[PDB]
Amino acid sequence: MLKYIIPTIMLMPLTWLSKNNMIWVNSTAHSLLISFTSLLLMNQFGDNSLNFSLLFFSDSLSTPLLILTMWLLPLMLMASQHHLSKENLTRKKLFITMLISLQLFLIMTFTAMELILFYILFEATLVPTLIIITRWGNQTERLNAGLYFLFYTLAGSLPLLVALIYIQNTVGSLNFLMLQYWVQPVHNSWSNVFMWLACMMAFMVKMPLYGLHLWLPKAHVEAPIAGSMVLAAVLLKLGGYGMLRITLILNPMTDFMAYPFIMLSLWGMIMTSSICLRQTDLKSLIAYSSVSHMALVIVAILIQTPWSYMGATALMIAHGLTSSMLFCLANSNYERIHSRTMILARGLQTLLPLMATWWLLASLTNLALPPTINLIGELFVVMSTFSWSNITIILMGVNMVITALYSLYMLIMTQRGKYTYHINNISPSFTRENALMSLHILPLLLLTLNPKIILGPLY
Amino acid sequence: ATFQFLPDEARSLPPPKLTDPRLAFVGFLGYCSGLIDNAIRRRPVLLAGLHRQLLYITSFVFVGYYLLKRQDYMYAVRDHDMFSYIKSHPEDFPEKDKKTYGEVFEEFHPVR
Amino acid sequence: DGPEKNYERTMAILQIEAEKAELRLKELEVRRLMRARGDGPWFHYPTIDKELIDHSPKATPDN
Amino acid sequence: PFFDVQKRLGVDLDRWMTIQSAEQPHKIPSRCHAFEKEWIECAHGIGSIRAEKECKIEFEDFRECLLRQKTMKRLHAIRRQREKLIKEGKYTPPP
Amino acid sequence: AKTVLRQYWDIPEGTECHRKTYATTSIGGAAGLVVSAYSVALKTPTSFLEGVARTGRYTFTAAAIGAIFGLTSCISAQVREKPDDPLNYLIGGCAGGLILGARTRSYGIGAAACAYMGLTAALVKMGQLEGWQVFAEPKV
Amino acid sequence: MNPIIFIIILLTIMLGTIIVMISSHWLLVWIGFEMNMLAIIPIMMKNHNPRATEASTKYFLTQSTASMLLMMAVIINLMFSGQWTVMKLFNPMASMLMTMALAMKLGMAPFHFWVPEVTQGIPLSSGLILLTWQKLAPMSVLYQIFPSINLNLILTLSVLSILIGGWGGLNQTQLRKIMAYSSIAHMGWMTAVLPYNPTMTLLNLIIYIIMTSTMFTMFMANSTTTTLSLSHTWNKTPIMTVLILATLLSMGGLPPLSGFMPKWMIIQEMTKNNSIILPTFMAITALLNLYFYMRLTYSTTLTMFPSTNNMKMKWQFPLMKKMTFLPTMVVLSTMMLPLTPMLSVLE
Amino acid sequence: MSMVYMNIMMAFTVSLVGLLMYRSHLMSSLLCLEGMMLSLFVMAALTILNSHFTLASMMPIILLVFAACEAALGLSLLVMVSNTYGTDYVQNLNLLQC
Amino acid sequence: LLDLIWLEAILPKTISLAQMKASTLVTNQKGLIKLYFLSFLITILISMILFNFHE
Ligand SMILES: CCCCCCCCCCCCO[C@@H]1O[C@H](CO)[C@@H](O[C@H]2O[C@H](CO)[C@@H](O)[C@H](O)[C@H]2O)[C@H](O)[C@H]1O
Ligand SMILES: CCCCCCCCCCCCO[C@@H]1O[C@H](CO)[C@@H](O[C@H]2O[C@H](CO)[C@@H](O)[C@H](O)[C@H]2O)[C@H](O)[C@H]1O
Ligand SMILES: CCCCCCCCCCCCO[C@@H]1O[C@H](CO)[C@@H](O[C@H]2O[C@H](CO)[C@@H](O)[C@H](O)[C@H]2O)[C@H](O)[C@H]1O
Ligand SMILES: CCCCCCCCCCCCO[C@@H]1O[C@H](CO)[C@@H](O[C@H]2O[C@H](CO)[C@@H](O)[C@H](O)[C@H]2O)[C@H](O)[C@H]1O
Ligand SMILES: CCCCCCCCCCCCO[C@@H]1O[C@H](CO)[C@@H](O[C@H]2O[C@H](CO)[C@@H](O)[C@H](O)[C@H]2O)[C@H](O)[C@H]1O
Ligand SMILES: CCCCCCCCCCCCO[C@@H]1O[C@H](CO)[C@@H](O[C@H]2O[C@H](CO)[C@@H](O)[C@H](O)[C@H]2O)[C@H](O)[C@H]1O
Ligand SMILES: N=C(N)NC(=N)NCCc1ccc(I)c(Cl)c1
Repeated sequence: MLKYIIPTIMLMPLTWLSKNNMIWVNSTAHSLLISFTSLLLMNQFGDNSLNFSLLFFSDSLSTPLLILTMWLLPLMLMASQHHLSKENLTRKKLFITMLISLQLFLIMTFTAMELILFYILFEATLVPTLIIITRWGNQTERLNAGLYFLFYTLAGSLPLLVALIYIQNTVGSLNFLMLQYWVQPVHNSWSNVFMWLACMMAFMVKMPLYGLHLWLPKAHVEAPIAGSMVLAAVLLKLGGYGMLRITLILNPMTDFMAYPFIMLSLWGMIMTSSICLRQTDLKSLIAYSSVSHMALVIVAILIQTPWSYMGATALMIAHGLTSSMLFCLANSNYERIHSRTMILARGLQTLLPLMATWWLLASLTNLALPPTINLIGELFVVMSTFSWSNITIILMGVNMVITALYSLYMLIMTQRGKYTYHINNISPSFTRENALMSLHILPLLLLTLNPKIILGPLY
Repeated sequence: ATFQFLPDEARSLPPPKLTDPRLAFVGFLGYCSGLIDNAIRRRPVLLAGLHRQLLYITSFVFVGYYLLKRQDYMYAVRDHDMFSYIKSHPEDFPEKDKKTYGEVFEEFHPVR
Repeated sequence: DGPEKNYERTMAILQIEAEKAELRLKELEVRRLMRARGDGPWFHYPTIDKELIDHSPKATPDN
Repeated sequence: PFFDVQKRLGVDLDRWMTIQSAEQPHKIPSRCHAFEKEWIECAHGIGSIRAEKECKIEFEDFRECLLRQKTMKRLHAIRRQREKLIKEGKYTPPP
Repeated sequence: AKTVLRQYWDIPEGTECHRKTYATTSIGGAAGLVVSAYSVALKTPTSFLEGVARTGRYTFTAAAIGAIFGLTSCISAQVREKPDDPLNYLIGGCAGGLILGARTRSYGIGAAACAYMGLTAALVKMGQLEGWQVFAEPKV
Repeated sequence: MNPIIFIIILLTIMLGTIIVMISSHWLLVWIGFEMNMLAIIPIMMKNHNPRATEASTKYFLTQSTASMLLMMAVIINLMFSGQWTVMKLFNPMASMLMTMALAMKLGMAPFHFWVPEVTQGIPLSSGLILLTWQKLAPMSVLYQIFPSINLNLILTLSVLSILIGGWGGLNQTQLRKIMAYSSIAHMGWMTAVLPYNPTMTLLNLIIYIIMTSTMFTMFMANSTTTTLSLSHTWNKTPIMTVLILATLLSMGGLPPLSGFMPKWMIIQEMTKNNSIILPTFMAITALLNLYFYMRLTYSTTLTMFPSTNNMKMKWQFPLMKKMTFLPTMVVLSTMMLPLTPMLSVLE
Repeated sequence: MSMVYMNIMMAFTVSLVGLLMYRSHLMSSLLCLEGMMLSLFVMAALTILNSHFTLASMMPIILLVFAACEAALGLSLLVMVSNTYGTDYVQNLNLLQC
Repeated sequence: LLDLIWLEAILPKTISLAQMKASTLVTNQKGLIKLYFLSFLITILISMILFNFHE
């Protein structure tokens, strides 16, 4: 992984030693080059994972998550450089440094062999993310959003640290390859119930699980666009990636410990989908849409079937591009009208025709139109939960109806109807904004031609 | 020994390489200290006082090398003590009789 | 990398990690015995040094 | 000592007064010299965890010399019995 | 505290209710006395009688919680015929929370106390069942 | 104070500590504490004002009481073992008295009330000594007598300190009181692990001292003693605001910063001993510290508080305070986690 | 233990309680601190003399000397407190409340 | 009802309230030498009578 870690680190001197007016050009060009080389991780084998060294490994789960992570950095830079234009030079370079450092922590997090190394980088991501929200958010509520984000995470993560250290004492290793062979079954006792909770709750909060999700709508409504993109696209998936790995050592106790969380997720996805129908803030609507989508991922991980694990992987990747695209779409309106209220600016299709097309394509992926990888992921989870229990189809089917209604309600409210008369500063879509939207949707749809690369190890 | 940083018996161990990655990191920390020294005193961060920046790296590396020597020696002593104790008390560390998975019974827990 | 390189590189990684895991379990067992019995180098708490004792004849005989 | 500078330099800053069986002016012995010597030699070098068990006999004797709790208790027992007999006329002390 | 805790944990659960309720009342009362002592020491009462009143109010409140937890948790185990059940302690802990919602008269405090004293009581029973150590003896 | 006298008084503070650390005789340990307390008082008094006089008096009463209790423990130990060697004590009542005395000297809860008040009433440089160098001698005695300390007593002191330190810091706007309550909380971690692995006590002490020295030095650099005064740093020395942010996050125990290492290692040692509830309770309670550290980052670095007009006059002058070792300490305070295995040098 | 030790330890306890239970005068509390020293001196001297620990015979002197130096520092703080407020009342030393 | 009220109330809002109240109890001290040293007496007494730390 040194061929990715080191060039990522080099982006920092690159940004700091650039000419004043070339910080965005240089950082964007070379982060795109790093993303190109990330495709070399597709050397996956049917039986063995790609095991580089004693520290780092990559398998079919972490590979698509790595490529998404390295793809997002250039997109984030493009998305940020307009609202940061008036910032002074040193504070721009600091902002870019936080983005680079987040990428560095993330690629190491998704490839760490040892669970305690994973924990430390898993936790290091809080610092740049918190700094980005509270320093470069626009509103007073960003300070409170930072605190909710910080302490929800640490409330669950500190128990995880104790559980992991306890496991290493008992088993002798936290190396994931070792744990695949030395894993022992988990017996019923109150000790193991709390071991199970300590091992899972930190990941549930990050997904987020319904009931522990209140931090998320705060964090998005307050974060700057780049903070929203990485928060939605990648940082939520730390929780999903965490469970997909740690559930290896929690069987067979997951048979019954999953029940409370499957119920919260199955009911939660309907509650949070219904909430989207009455949201007045466009960014808050997109944030609540993430909670509903990640509820499926939690259910998929908890029922532990080959089909559910494949659907969970595809869903995490697909939601990453869709949700980040939706935040970018909402931000482009915000840069003109400087408000997140959905009903403020309407009929925008009349004024911005091509942008309305990006809105349509993002909506259709959000509601999982076949054969998008959004639909592939959701369908695989639906297929596997039906085998878990036939009645889940009622809840899963109802959530599909609600998802269409709010996905198209958002499209109809902002794009259709009559334009607002007094909003006369809707300038034409910039080339930068159009390129930003295409760099989301084009790879998303191209993946429909070869879905296997985003289906994970169980493929 | 007694109140000795590196006892004479530590000289039987291979010294840390001068290209040790941990020693490189220690040198890097010294370089970062040199830059912060420039920054807090509002000097040109990268260019000011290269003589001062050189000594920051050298001082960190010099101390870091001896700290790394003591670190490796202590871990060598931990292993030495452990193995000698395992030998002294063979009754407490018997060789476990190993069975193959064909003989060992493991309950099966279906996921259905 | 061909599969053979990755496959045998994996075995080298597993050998090191399994060897470390065994030593971690052994160390915890050795520490438990040393602390309980006090017969090892670790948990060796000081006692008065017997070279401090004066053995020369004293002012009176009964000592 | 936390930092055993004294032993590193071979210089005696305060060890000379730590125990009563050490060298004293004009070879004046402490009252419990032999008991402290025995306990110190029993426990030397084996560590305090082992010594607390293996040298309990020497330490109990040394403690008895130090505070004489068992001796005073025995004397109290014999005296109390003597008062009873004096209070009952069954004992007349000799001259 | 050792001996009182030894009387309580010697009686089998779900039986000898009056002895369990006495043990918790003494435990609760002692906690109330300790709180009163520090309260009176650090926040000087305006008078001798105010300080005595505060000591009684706190001590009685703490003894009230201790009594209700012991009785309710022992009554539940007896009635349900489940001695080694953390649920009985969860029930008794919430009862104590209600009392603390009554002495302070605050439905909010009572609801919060019942959840947190209820959860804490259940964890204590689990710890006794499984040998959880709070102040673990050094071993390695 | 005459500069030569200041140096000699400072050297005597250090000598008193060193005597405690090299002594093998309880009497010499007691002398080291007495010498150290004699020399510290003048530096608390050096700015001549009623607050400094009150702080020195409260300090004198606390420390002199603790030293009498220590002497009592030594003498009981003498009667029940007939020797003075610095090591395990041979009487449980002597052990309790010495443990309580060292707790009073360290300002551990419930003997903590003097720390916030004394620290508030003395200059920053004097508070730096009080909260760093002055912890060395009492900790070095606990390091040696721990085989005989009562486990329930020491862990009760640790738990109370973490709770009182965390709660007490939530209500503070004075920087000197924040550091004081932070010190009380950190002493709790040091002593909680002492019964299990004293090496982790040393590791937490060393990292605590480095981080605490960094904060005090940065406060001295700008002559800031209140939260609002610190909130003007962004408009005078922006680099300082960033260094404070990193140090505060490190003091909050956030990975991948240095201050995570002591909490990480202490949790490991406790779990190896099947202590699970206490480490978890400790780690969650330490989030109270993280909260009032974060509050300071908000008003110092992550937002820009209002300024004054006279601040412009300060733009025309450079920092002239020594800030000795600040560049080195800030790097250690934040960037040491990759070198964690180096702790074995403390064995 | 011996009968004398009962009262010497009682004297130390009495002075410790006196020290921890303040009234108004700081001087009254400083006297209790010296009381604890005097009881420590007697207890140490008795133990050392009875056991014939010859080299330890100097220890009570060192205790006396160092504790008198401590008391001199304590008195100097008392007069500075008295110069500020006109009395040595502890209730005046409450500025650091806030 | 759920997201803006009860899910807030039952965790972050109640936890924050308890910490704030505890902080005021700890820090609302009179700054009096007499009161602090009196609490020392109670601590030492309780340490022996109630918890037997002296054994
Ligand atoms: C013995 C160990 C010493 C190790 C030292 C290794 C590095 C030494 C670097 C010395 C050169 C520093 O260069 C000095 O700082 C910057 C970066 O180049 C230059 O100016 C800078 O302006 C802007 C950024 O602000 C950029 O276009 C670019 O970074 C550079 O041109 C200064 O005009 C130059 O004087
Ligand atoms: C969002 C919140 C999620 C909350 C999830 C709650 C899950 C609850 C899981 C209950 C199962 C716990 O584990 C269960 O505990 C009981 C004790 O009561 C243990 O019981 C054990 O001790 C009892 C003694 O009373 C013995 O009779 C029994 O033989 C033994 O198994 C069982 O070994 C174990 O099966
Ligand atoms: C800040 C100031 C710091 C100043 C530090 C000065 C350190 C001075 C160390 C003095 C002790 C020197 O070393 C010690 O001295 C005394 C006398 O010389 C010697 O002692 C000698 O006199 C008496 C006579 O019975 C006994 O101690 C011993 O029999 C004899 O050797 C010690 O055997 C020696 O180990
Ligand atoms: C929000 C949560 C806050 C933190 C909650 C922490 C809960 C921690 C669990 C409580 C500690 C366990 O509780 C303790 O366990 C041990 C088990 O060896 C019990 O041990 C008991 O076993 C035997 C028989 O069973 C008894 O006769 C004896 O009295 C006692 O030794 C203790 O009686 C009990 O007090
Ligand atoms: C489920 C596991 C995780 C649970 C984590 C719970 C711990 C607390 C997390 C949030 C802490 C944030 O810290 C603090 O919280 C409270 C509300 O909670 C915020 O306060 C907010 O609610 C209060 C009361 O409604 C208002 O008075 C205040 O105006 C408002 O800002 C503070 O502005 C914030 O500084
Ligand atoms: C799962 C365990 C997690 C443990 C995490 C611990 C987190 C502790 C966070 C800090 C607690 C104190 O944080 C503090 O909370 C209170 C109320 O909640 C806030 O106080 C605010 O809301 C309250 C409630 O209406 C008002 O009375 C107050 O006037 C207002 O300022 C403070 O502005 C905030 O600073
Ligand atoms: N007291 C403890 N619980 N821990 C402890 N110090 N164990 C002694 C074991 C040990 C561990 C690391 C090294 I390096 C060395 Cl040489 C020895």
